[PDB]
Amino acid sequence: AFPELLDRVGGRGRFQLLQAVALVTPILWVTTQSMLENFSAAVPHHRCWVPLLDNSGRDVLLAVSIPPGPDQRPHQCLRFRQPQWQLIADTEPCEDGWVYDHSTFRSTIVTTWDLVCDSQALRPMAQSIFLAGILVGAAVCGHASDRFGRRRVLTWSYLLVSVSGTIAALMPTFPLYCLFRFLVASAVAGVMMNTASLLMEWTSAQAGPLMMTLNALGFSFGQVLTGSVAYGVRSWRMLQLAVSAPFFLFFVYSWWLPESARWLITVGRLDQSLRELQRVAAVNRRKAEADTLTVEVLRSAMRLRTFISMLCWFAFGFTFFGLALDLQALGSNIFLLQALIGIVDLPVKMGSLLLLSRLGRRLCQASSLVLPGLCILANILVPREMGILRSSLAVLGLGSLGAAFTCVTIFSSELFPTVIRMTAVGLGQVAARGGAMLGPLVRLLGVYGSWLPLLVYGVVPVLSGLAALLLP
Ligand SMILES: O=c1[nH]c(=O)c2[nH]c(=O)[nH]c2[nH]1
Repeated sequence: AFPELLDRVGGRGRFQLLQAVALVTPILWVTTQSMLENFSAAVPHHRCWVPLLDNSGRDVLLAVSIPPGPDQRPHQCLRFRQPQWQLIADTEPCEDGWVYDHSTFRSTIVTTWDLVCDSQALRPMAQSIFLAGILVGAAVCGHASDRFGRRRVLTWSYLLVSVSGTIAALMPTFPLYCLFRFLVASAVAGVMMNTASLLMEWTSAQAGPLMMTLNALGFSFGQVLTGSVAYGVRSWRMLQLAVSAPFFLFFVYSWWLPESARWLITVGRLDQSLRELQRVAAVNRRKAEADTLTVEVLRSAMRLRTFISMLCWFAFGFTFFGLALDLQALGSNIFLLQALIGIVDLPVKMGSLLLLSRLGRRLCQASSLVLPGLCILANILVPREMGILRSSLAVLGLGSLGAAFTCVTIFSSELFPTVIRMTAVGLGQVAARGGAMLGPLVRLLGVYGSWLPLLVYGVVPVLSGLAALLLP
């Protein structure tokens, strides 16, 4: 009977726009704190420290000091014991530390804590820890919004994000940085889930398309904001502080947003719900039917397809979050990538959905997975002679892959008895945030050929899309 009360008090109107913008704005920085593991932990070119060079023909000393490496570059993990002046066998690893290339990045975490050479596996583990934090935070926060309300949890998660992000930029050792990033990720997941729920509840029966489109648009613009901010600040200690500073002001101004009315009814807090409904009525300027709200009215108010959807969600999350955090090795000009993903995401998603919806829902679902799979797979075949083709295909593939997040949510998830769609979207998202755990760990397979990670990241979505055609 709550929709009757909502229609009595409003619907569309003015408040549902102000609240919408005030909740969409943090999504950009939420995206920023997730893809920030791309300009902070960036690996520049590194070499062994030499006593002859860098104080106690420069090319001649470079040749006589470091043995040549395989990839037409000086070796990054070995050094001559003595200057081999025979050059106009016995090699030994560094102890004096490495020297880095300070031309684009002033200081990275790899620069700070020397996560190179033997200690290489640690870098693709920070993102796995972050995704574990997101998964745990999303799992725990589910049974947290039924006892503590829904508006309070949002404010406390904003404060937690701000405090943990600020503190993490002041740690002197790696494990504490990983722990604070874990906390940041959990709080961010809580923020995202609560924002989605609060957007869903307060609006009318038209909640489906508009708000779920606005959330995706917020993520897409958050990508561009990440790119811009990264272009702005270059140091890594000054990047985390600059990114996490706004969240305190967000916690400050989110202290006045009306709490969800539907939840207050189910718990018996009738007086607060009545006051909240009256204030939204005053804001919406529909102070005509609010008289009928006289408390007594509210007192009286008080298996194949699941497998396929789970597989699609797992493939999307796995490949996307295992391939969207390594744009450094995918091309060049890292600031133009990660800032062209959303610009190639929104138009492609509107156009592809518009052109494909008419042909069929299953056709659109399958076509949104095999196409990016081949798009990614064709990247390894083309040579490095042309870089524009080396970069365009991957960008297009990632943009099309991002369209699956919308295609398998709004047009899909109806593959069920059709009672209500919120019983399956959460279960599908369980895999997504569980599969991205098993993501960047694939990049640990850089040894034993470098084409294997890309081959896997291309094969998995292709197989998922091909199997999606086997619904009957
Ligand atoms: O691969 C993803 N996993 C998620 O858990 C998630 N959440 C979100 O908003 N976008 C995505 N993408």
